[PDB]
Amino acid sequence: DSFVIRGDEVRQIAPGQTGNIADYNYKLPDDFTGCVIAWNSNNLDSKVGG
Amino acid sequence: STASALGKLQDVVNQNAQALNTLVKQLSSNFGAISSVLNDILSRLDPPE
Repeated sequence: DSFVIRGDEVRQIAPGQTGNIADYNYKLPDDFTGCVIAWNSNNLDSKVGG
Repeated sequence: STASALGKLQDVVNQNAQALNTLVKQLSSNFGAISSVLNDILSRLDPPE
């Protein structure tokens, strides 16, 4: 499951986490097994005009 | 007239009552947790901790 997220909320992708996206868009199970990968996308997913 | 002649049965009854009473009393103990009542710690903290 892949998407793009704001920088300050990267810590919210974890079991038992509360925030803006944690309980409104994407919530992981408490017993989730697997891995999470986060990397930068400034050079491609950012525009000078926004 | 004279009392205290039936010590064995009274002792048995007292032992049973005391054991039940202390078993009930053990509920209020903390055991190192935040509180001795489940509802308070449920409504005060989210599940993960």
